[PDB]
Amino acid sequence: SVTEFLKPRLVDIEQVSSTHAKVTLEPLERGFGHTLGNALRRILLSSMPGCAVTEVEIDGVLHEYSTKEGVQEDILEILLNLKGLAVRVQGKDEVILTLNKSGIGPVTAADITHDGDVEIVKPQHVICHLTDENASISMRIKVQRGRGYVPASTRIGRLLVDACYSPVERIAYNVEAARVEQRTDLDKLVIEMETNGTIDPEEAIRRAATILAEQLEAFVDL
Amino acid sequence: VTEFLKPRLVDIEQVSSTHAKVTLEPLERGFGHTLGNALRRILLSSMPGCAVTEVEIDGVLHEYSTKEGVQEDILEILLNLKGLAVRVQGKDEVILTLNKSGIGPVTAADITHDGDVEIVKPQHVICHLTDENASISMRIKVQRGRGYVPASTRIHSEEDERPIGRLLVDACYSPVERIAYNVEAARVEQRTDLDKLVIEMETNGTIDPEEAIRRAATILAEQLEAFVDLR
Amino acid sequence: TPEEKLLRAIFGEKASDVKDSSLRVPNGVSGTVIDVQVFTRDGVEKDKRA
Amino acid sequence: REEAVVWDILDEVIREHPVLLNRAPTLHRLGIQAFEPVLIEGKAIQLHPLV
Amino acid sequence: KPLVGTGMERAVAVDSGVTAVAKRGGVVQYVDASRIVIKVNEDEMYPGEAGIDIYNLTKYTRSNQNTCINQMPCVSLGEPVERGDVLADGPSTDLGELAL
Amino acid sequence: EIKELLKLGDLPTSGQIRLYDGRTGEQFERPVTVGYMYMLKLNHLVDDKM
Amino acid sequence: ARVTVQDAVEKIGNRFDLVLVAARRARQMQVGGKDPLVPEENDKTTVIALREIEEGLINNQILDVRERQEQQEQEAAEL
Amino acid sequence: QDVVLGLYYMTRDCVNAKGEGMVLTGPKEAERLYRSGLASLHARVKVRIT
RNA sequence: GCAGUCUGA
DNA sequence: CGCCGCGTCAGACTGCA
DNA sequence: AGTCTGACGCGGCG
Repeated sequence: SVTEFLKPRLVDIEQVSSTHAKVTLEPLERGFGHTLGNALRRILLSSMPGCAVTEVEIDGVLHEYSTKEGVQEDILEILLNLKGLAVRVQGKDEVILTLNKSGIGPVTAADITHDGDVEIVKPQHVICHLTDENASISMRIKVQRGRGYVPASTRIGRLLVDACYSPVERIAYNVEAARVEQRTDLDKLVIEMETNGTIDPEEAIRRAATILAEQLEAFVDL
Repeated sequence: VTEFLKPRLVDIEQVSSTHAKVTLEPLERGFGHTLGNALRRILLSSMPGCAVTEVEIDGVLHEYSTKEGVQEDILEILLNLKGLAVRVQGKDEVILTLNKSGIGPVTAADITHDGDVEIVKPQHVICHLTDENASISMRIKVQRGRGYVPASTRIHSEEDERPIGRLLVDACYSPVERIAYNVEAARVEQRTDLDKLVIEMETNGTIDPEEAIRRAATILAEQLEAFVDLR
Repeated sequence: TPEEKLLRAIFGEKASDVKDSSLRVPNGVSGTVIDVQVFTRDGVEKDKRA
Repeated sequence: REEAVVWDILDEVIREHPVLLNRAPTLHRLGIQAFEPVLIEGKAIQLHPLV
Repeated sequence: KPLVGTGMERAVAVDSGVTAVAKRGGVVQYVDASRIVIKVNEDEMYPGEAGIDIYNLTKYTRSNQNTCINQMPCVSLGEPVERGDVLADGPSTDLGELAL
Repeated sequence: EIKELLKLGDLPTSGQIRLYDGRTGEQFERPVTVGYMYMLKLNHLVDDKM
Repeated sequence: ARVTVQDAVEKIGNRFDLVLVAARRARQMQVGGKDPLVPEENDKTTVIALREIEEGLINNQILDVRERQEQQEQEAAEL
Repeated sequence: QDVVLGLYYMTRDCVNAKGEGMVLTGPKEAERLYRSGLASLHARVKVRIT
């Protein structure tokens, strides 16, 4: 027939980690490797929903460069540690977490004041280091639900953070040559995916394909 | 936030018989180019269409020949028949017949009329007869397919025998010749982040622009099932 | 040879007197025969196609 | 006849079997190098860009 | 043809013998993939002459390099031709100009 | 004269247009020289070489 | 699968010795009735031999010891 | 001659490139920012590298 | 098998 | 003054005993 | 052996 297309027969998932996988689909029609790979890549990168830190207000800091005593990082690095804070919120679109910690040593994410609906995916995520044994850091962290990546340069004494809403942190793919019964023009799509922990990789691939296939539902022939 | 606006096939503008502009609207920010390039690749590579795959001229034994009274070689007649833009309803194969005599051009309007076979460009010159006693008579087997299948690969179908005199034509089945697209900012009742995709198709006339978008989106949405389940 | 002497006596036919020296298309080339020119020596019987 | 099982045989026959590739003039030692064959469908030997 | 050429194409094509150039002006009386019959003008035919030039075109013969040399009629029926006008393009000539 | 002829045909006189990747659908970062070159096919066919 | 023998070369400290040891073991596997010491992973006997070399399982000394032992035990099977 | 030009183009920097000055959590965020189109391949940036 | 010619890298 | 050397691989076509 | 010859290189080396 002229409407029957090769559909992926071999789907090999290799979980290199809890948050990193390689999904090999084979075989695709010639040139479908790049179609599916690039559509999924674009959706995983810039259109996938999720929730991440957008703003933070530290008690004694007025702008991104004013340093704070007792902490071994400049504020430019506390914000860089907060940007990578993988967080889930179930029932809201905006939460204001609070991190109060004084004394000596690392301030991990486990020291954030608990709210029942906000999970922290990696409670061993270090945010700053207190050094003086009377150093106290008290900050308010605005977790906000969105989609994609929204740099702080666009959203312009609160401090802005680039809001990496998307759970995906690296999506790559390459299309190598598969073969079926002496046809070598077929394709084989190797997707290499790493999420931040809020979503296992194959679940992110599934949610991206669901997003695309739900966009297309106004044209499909059932 | 988790909700996405879904594009509808808002407008189709048939600029010409072979050229059209289909508008998908509204699209969320970012899905403009995603759908644009996905549909562009799917259309431009996997559309089904009819093409001439076999010619049988009565006095001719091979392509590297001439018919007395026909201005073209048989090879140029075959290269002209390769571009016959035809659409067939309800068949995957049909054997058209051409009979013409007398001085003048032999065009696709001179093909014997079948009801379920629509020749979309009757002015397509197939050959020229330059003698009042010359006459050409051929059988033209058009076939439905997908993509480009050259004749040197279709010699693989070694059924009982192919006669001597059955000239094989390379088959380029896809009807789409050009696909452009543009993502322009068009708005809804009250929103500014919505985009509008305008897919600008140029076909040989043997496919309907809406049907091509529906077929492309169906190919895509049935190829995404292996990703939606991911077993 | 002896083993082949037993073989063609088993399946019941020995080889003919003539050898296959026919013209064949070279490997890889595949075309259409567009012309055949037959030249026979003067005094040789012309076959039917000549 | 090149039956379809011959190609499945061949994909095993050249599995770990290196072939030498040589381009004349072999001005120096690296003019002959052994690679593993990836069966391609063309008629042109494909040669890694770095060599 | 070349979209960008140097103008020496019409000389290279005509001066070799691949093309069939008209020996006398006239009107194409008949044209077939293997033949062109030109009816010579009234002021060009010698006295005591039929006045008709027949150019039999070479079709699909073997080159020295086993390529194909093939002459296609360039002129069409009833068309008037001048002396020295290309009547039949050779191999690698497009409408009279060399096209490789 | 080349640029005047380009400007006659509504093309950019710099000779380079912006192009998009066919596979990923996105624009090449720099303008790319596009134009019509007269290409030849030499008699060094790989059928004769293999 | 084998793409570089650099690991198998430190075990047998010469490259022209790796070839001979690996070829002796690969012939033991290919025409002898011998079985690999590593899991045969759809490899050739040359690559299986190198994968045995690189895991310390085979060198010329081990091959000679094993051949000596099998020679003596087959000489023992004489009644 | 093509890899050196690719890596030369990648590694260079421009002074007002898109996404200059921002602070990145690592190379993965840089690749995400590039493919998303939110930063230039030459944006002089501060990336935490291990 | 050889000689001549041409060509390619 | 006579003798010894003067890159490699390859494809094609003739004519020759 | 008569050529209605060819020669028409070069650079070391012994």
